[PDB]
Amino acid sequence: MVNPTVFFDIAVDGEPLGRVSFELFADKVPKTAENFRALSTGEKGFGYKGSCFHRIIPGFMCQGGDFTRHNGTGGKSIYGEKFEDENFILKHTGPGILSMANAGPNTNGSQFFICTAKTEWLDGKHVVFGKVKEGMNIVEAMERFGSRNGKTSKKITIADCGQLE
Amino acid sequence: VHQAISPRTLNAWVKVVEEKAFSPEVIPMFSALSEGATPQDLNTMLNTVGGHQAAMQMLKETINEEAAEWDRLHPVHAGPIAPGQMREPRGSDIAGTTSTLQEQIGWMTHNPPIPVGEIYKRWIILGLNKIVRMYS
Repeated sequence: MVNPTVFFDIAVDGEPLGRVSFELFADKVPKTAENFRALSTGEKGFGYKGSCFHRIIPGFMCQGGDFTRHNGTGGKSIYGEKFEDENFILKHTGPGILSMANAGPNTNGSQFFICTAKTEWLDGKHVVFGKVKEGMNIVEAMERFGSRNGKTSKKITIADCGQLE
Repeated sequence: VHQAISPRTLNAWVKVVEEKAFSPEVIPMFSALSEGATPQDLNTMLNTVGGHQAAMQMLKETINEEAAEWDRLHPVHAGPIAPGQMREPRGSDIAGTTSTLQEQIGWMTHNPPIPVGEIYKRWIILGLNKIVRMYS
């Protein structure tokens, strides 16, 4: 097991929607993958359990991880400060890509997005660090609650999360 | 429509700067001449002024201070930019350093607008006031 596997159990206004699993590419982006793993297990005492996808644009992506402000201006890594973009080796090739949402170069915190399309124009601006393994149809369901500007029609939360195995 | 500032308006500006030693009149004159200007046009107006380096530096410093101050009151939202929508303007983008003409019009045409041209123009006017204060 070099590359860890994590899961989100997604709920819509409180009702269980489904499970999304991701492979984290620790073998290419260890530091970014570890940030995301530990934020998913809750092992540092904070992280994703209970947070929401604040920004969903159908046909583009679903953004989350702002567990401090819930709006896109928050978030926090496990390194005690925003962290460097580790590399841009992996590309944004299609639906299912897991990449870091950032506010400019080397501003990694805890925010992330799941691509629901090919978004090649993001390559070299966001660190791709994983990909959906199970539940892309749960991601496609999450898209139905988004809009052009990202506002959601219902509250899309990560009801639980953790690492598998 | 992108209609650059006219050469007529530039030489009038130059003429004003030339003819005054940065007297109070250069201010209403600047606002009368920069009506609806994009940041790009504003800088063109400003860079045609040559040979008044100390005053220009005072003006540069004021813009730079104001761009930083804009950044600090406008925290960026994280995430990737989706096709068609625009990025959130920075201080340097307001001053046209980090931004294209297309993007500038983009922001100014938007509804609701972010009037980058008028914002930058307020900062220039603040620089110009410091200049007329020093030189009278």
